Amino acid sequence: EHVAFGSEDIENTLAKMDDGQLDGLAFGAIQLDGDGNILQYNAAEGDITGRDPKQVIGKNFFKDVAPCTDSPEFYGKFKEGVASGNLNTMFEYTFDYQMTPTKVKVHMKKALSGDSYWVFVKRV
Ligand SMILES: *C(=O)/C=C/c1ccc(O)cc1
Repeated sequence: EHVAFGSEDIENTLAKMDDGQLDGLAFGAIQLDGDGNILQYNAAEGDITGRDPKQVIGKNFFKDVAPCTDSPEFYGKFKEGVASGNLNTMFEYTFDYQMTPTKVKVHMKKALSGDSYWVFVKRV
């Protein structure tokens, strides 16, 4: 898929893309509901983190999968965005739960329709 990390209209491009198409992206992509449950999780993300995508779909990202993100610096930003109904933030972070610590750039953006939220990830 021909989409760049951080693209201004990424929510339109990805809107309603199915799991197979998401697996074509150059960067990790996770779709979360407003509670942080995982709705979609692509192959590039699994390559970065070791998680098996179909296994983490339905789990809570903050509670279960990624406790290192349960902090004001990641989850706090996410929940503020869910509560506001608007989110577009980009920041670096280190992923380190049961994995070699890995520095990444994270872009969280509210999905176009409904109430879903993207978490995009690339190595830095
Ligand atoms: C910290 O616990 C981060 C873990 C993590 C981040 C992103 C993922 O897709 C999976 C686990």
